[PDB]
Amino acid sequence: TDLICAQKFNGLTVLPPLLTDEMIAQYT
Amino acid sequence: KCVNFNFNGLTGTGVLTESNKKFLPFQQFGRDIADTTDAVRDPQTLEI
Amino acid sequence: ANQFNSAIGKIQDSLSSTASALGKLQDVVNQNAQALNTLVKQLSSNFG
Repeated sequence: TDLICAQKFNGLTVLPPLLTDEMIAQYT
Repeated sequence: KCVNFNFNGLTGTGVLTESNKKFLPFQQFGRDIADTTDAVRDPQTLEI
Repeated sequence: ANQFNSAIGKIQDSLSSTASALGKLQDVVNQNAQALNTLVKQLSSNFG
């Protein structure tokens, strides 16, 4: 398993990952 | 628009947007798990 | 041929039936969730 937007309201920014799930699967 | 909103309970910054949320007739203010107010009822009229 | 194909079928059955084998990854989400929540909840404390 939003909580991301809930943290962004207090000033906590969630950075997106560098490798997307599609690229990671293409690595596998 | 992002403006300073004070209805009787708090002074803060945010954008008011209409949604489908439903509150009890005896409820006024609400917050999320982070203890920050995400909704305020209009004092004079009925709005969420 | 029947040993490997049946073993992969056991991995599919063990992964579908048991969802706690990935809890090692769920701990990472829990450690971040508890850390993000603790930091924002301390803003409501009076701090003396």
